[PDB]
Amino acid sequence: EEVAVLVQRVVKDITNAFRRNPHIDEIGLIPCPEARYNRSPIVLVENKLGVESWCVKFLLPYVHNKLLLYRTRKQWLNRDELIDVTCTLLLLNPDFTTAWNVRKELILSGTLNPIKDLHLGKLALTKFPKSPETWIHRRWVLQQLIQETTIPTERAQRLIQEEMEVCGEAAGRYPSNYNAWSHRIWVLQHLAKLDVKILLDELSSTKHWASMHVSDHSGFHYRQFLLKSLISQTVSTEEPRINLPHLLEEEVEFSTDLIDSYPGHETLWCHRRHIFYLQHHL
Amino acid sequence: TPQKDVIIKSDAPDTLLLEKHADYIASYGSKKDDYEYCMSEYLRMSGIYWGLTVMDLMGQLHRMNREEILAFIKSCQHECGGISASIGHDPHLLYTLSAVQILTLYDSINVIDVNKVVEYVKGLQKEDGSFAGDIWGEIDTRFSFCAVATLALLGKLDAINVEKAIEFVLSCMNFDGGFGCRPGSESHAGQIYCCTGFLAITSQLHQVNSDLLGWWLCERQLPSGGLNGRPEKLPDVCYSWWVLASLKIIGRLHWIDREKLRNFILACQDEETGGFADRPGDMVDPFHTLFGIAGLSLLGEEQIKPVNPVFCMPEEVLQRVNVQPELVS
Amino acid sequence: MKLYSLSVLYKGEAKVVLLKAAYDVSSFSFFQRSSVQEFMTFTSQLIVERSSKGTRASVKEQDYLCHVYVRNDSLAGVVIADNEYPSRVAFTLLEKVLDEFSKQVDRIDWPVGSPATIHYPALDGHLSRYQNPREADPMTKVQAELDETKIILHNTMESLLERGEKLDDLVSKSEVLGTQSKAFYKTARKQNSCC
Ligand SMILES: *C/C=C(\C)CC/C=C(\C)CC/C=C(\C)CCC=C(C)C
Ligand SMILES: *C/C=C(\C)CC/C=C(\C)CCC=C(C)C
Repeated sequence: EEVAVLVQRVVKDITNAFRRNPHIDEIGLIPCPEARYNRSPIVLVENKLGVESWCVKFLLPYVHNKLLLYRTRKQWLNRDELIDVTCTLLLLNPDFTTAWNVRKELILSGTLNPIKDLHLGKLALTKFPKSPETWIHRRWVLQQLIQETTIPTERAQRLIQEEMEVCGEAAGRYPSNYNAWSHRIWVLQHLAKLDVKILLDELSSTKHWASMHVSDHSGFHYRQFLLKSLISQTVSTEEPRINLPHLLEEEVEFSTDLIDSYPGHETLWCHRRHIFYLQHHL
Repeated sequence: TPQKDVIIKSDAPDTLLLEKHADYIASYGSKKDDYEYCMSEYLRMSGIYWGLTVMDLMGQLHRMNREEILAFIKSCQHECGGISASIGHDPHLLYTLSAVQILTLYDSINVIDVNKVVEYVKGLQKEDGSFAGDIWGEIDTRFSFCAVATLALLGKLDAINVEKAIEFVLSCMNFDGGFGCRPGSESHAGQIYCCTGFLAITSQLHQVNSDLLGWWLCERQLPSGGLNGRPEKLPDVCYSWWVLASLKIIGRLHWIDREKLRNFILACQDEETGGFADRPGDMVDPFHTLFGIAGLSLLGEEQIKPVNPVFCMPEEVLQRVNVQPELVS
Repeated sequence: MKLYSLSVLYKGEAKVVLLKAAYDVSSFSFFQRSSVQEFMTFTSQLIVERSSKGTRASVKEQDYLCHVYVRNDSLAGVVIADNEYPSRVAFTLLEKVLDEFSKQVDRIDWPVGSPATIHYPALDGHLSRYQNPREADPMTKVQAELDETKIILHNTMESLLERGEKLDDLVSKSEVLGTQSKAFYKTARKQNSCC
């Protein structure tokens, strides 16, 4: 029908939307029953990218089927075309593993720049902040940025801090976002190598976040992880030794100060309960 | 403020609608919706498995097109031996397990190159005994389970480094007794199912503190009767499988509150359409429909076939293949 | 710990009147903020339409918690928060506003009030301050005679409606909700995650 050209126009509208505006915060769905005359469903307001709902029922299966044809070698696509379709495909359904795998091959072949995928996933995590495959792909991309060939490099800390931001924002959009906090932990293990400095900075900054999300056991587990990792590293940067029993008593105080303020939340109960385990085993 | 939990209404279902559930799964996908198909095709193979198993548990597997599915599965096998979620998609250990599970239900594992499947799974194990989802190296305890679950149904458990595989899973056990996706992860009822299922297959349940872990699992039950996966999470019917199956494996199922949980599961039915939602009054789907039925079967629902807590399949099916792991007495 | 809505109404004999409201739809997705704000307006009015004079109640929904205070002089005040936010601090905020509301606005402007006619710019000031209860004023005079624990609780907002009263017929019929907001409720596309 006319859908063949109405949709193929959109995949360029989205691609051109990124060239026009590099600083796009989030993507979103705009409630729209039917198409507006000669108006693209791709609406760019401020730093926000909107997609009118009427086109989604047409846009997705077009791009979806196009990638599968490429994967099965039923239809050839330019590497520029391949990037464009996978991009619009993953903004609609980031759980589509194969599309991510295709981009992996592009990155590994040298066609695609790894940073472009980080920013892509970052946008996808605004509409789908809990999408498992997105976090999975992120780990592969990050792992490729270390295999390029002690405190990690300056560029590494730039990436790590970037991971702390997206894991935090994704934790704010969905309550008890397991996959988000699990990724944040994974970063500190492989990207930061349990750096004593970063562990402390993470412990300090997230203390306020925990007070504003008391029912988020995933966030409080991150607290437990930070503390548990500090014990492993300590067996200036030598002060956490005397501070180790002090941080644990500060944490149990901070938790008690929340249970007395906000009773009922079993997370706070479970958190303190877990902190007790740390103090008893030293 | 009250605890975060659902409130079961009086007009909510309290009777097992076994027939309407069979009709729901049977008429699923009948509507020509291209959008919904594409959206969920990335896990379609697992979707088939959920659909067929819940029908077999109700003894209505015959209502499903055996031949059409068996063709689909044979098309989803690749050169590397792995099975993808659907035709065209990339192979993955998840849908490799789902495919084998389906072929086992239909007693036709020969439709697929069994030897290649074993090779694919074996080539996913790392040096530390962990398992990856595919060739891209994503590590998860789910994959450790999917590996041995696939091989056990093929009678090829000794193909992989069993001793080293067990070594890794035990390194994912947290102090609370639970398991995560990776070492140092937050305990998750779903991840616990995989690990307890793993250790059941590899015969290492003696490495599990049944009292401690069973305690953690029983803490998932809320005043409504429903179960969740983690502390302060809304009750979910799918977790009435992940939690119960773990309990049955470690031998602590009797600790749970039978009737209250049963009334929760039944309350998540749809009197009009059929199938189970995650909570009473929500949209239903084949996923929650299976684990709702499977949960009731574990609780002792006599209208439903006894389900194996490890492989999530009818016991009679796993009796034929001589694969029934010894559980904790 | 979040505050979504904070409005002051007047329960008349014929209809319920919106006088002044404050919103904070920043936590929501951008292109849905317009619709969400309208629902919180539609909700707050519907609560008062089912609330008797001189009673306190807390209507609970999934991941959302509404707190209503309808005084004896039919001056209603509704605050909408999440499940984390304590009800005691919610009713405390409702009381300190309704008292300072009669101080600045006369009682004769209540039955014919309007968001453009009523002069009360102290709502956004309080809504943003009472976000974190550990930063709010410690009014012990209010909380002393506040809670008799007679706060009626509701599992859903269906408990307020009649026996055969469908909520869907209250959404698509409302003149408060926009045409895209009515669709937003029907085309809610019920949540999917954990599949
Ligand atoms: C909300 C629940 C989710 C997202 C899934 C929780 C379950 C998990 C994490 C375990 C996954 C288990 C797998 C993939 C094994 C295959 C499943 C069965 C054999 C039932
Ligand atoms: C979690 C998402 C679900 C359950 C939707 C996808 C379901 C399928 C795919 C199952 C369809 C196949 C049959 C009913 C045989």
